[PDB]
Amino acid sequence: DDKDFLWPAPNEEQVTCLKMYFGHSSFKPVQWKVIHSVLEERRDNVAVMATGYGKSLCFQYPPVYVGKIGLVISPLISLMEDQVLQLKMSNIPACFLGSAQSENVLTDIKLGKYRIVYVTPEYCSGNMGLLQQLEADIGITLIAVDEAHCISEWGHDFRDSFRKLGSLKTALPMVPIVALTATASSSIREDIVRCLNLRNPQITCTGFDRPNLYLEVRRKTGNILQDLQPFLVKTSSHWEFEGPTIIYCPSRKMTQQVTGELRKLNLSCGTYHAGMSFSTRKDIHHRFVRDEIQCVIATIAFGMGINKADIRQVIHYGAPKDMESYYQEIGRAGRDGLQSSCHVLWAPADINLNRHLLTEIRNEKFRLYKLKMMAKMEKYLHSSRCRRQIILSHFEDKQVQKASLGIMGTEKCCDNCRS
Ligand SMILES: Cc1ncnc(C(=O)N2CCC3(CC2)OC[C@H](C)c2c3c(=O)n3nc(C4=CCOCC4)nc3n2CC(=O)Nc2ccc(C(F)(F)F)cc2Cl)c1O
Ligand SMILES: [Cl-]
Ligand SMILES: [Zn+2]
Repeated sequence: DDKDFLWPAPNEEQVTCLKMYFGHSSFKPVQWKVIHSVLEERRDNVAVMATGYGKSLCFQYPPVYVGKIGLVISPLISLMEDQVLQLKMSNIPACFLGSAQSENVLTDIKLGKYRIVYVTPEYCSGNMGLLQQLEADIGITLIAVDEAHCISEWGHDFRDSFRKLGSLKTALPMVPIVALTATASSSIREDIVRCLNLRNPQITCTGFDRPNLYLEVRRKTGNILQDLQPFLVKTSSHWEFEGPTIIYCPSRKMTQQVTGELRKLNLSCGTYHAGMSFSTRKDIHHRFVRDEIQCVIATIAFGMGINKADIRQVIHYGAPKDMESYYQEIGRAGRDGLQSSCHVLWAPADINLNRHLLTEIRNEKFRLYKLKMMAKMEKYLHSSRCRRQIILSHFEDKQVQKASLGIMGTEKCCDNCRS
């Protein structure tokens, strides 16, 4: 089941509701990440989706399941009308609220007859008083701002109508905003977060094929120089990686061991883990961005807010924590769009394939969740099937796989496609 790899597990009624109103059996990890964070954590989201495949469920499902109201702010008039119609046909009361439509629907919206109200930024700008009445009388499950990049003066498609959506978090400080956009740009994501006044927002990014990322899994010997010598070059009587490199290790001890071996080659490298100070980490982080140090030997702590476009190589030195961590970490490779490589150097020895520490966990559902993820992680590494297929099938909507067939079964896809 998909639900075996979701935390927390969707309850029977959440599944029932999904089948009845949307006609789906399962939530994809990103959808569930966004939906659960809206429902339980009431948490602001920036959800980047290259396309609209699986997009609508993220903002439509929560108000429908709680039976309250969801606001969808968008300038894409015709697509809002199409979704308003598909909702109506699914027995989900929905309307396009605008100045012309007001006389017809506004009383029914104030009375709580609608699950999902689509508005323009222009109309929402003029009616902050209304939304507060809906929050007071009904309770707003979420505000979805689509084409959220239009709030950025620095993007390709600016709209003055998005300026005033900065007020939403003043009018409705307890209501979560789900910002949606097709751009993976780090600076546009920064602009969206600032302009919409989002508070510690959840960042997801899906719909992308990432053809420039190559996937390989090889057995590690354990010996650190033998394992990593294939990744090094000899130039100017010294040693270095091909380009900017992150080596992710399962423990704080391994980051010290791996660095200590690369130190013996005078390789431009630096360590990052929890135990180090924030000044030395901000040095390591700033030296990486300015290309002063070529490698960062990292625990899971190094990752969020790197925003470095030209990471050429990610090495998992040891089996990843799980497919979730693995996905987040390799996704940091090749954000410039240029050819990068993602190699896992794994052994069954590795603590992240060691089932004993899950036989410790006395909380049954959480133990049995952790076992399934450790099992899913082993099944990926043990696989002789296409690695790109496994990761897209797990995390991405089934559309993304159709587009990525080109790269798949070719030299540049993965070790298993090279046959
Ligand atoms: C401030 C801040 N706060 C919180 N967290 C982070 C953070 O550290 N991260 C969040 C975002 C992040 C990377 C990690 O994690 C989710 C997925 C992961 C993801 C991410 C990402 O930053 N980007 N950027 C692209 C671009 C697409 C095309 O143009 C260039 C750029 N795509 C993604 N993807 C999808 C992907 O990479 N999906 C895939 C698709 C195929 C494969 C394949 F290799 F299996 F084929 C692997 C992955 Cl991960 C952060 O920085
Ligand atoms: Cl129904
Ligand atoms: Zn492949």
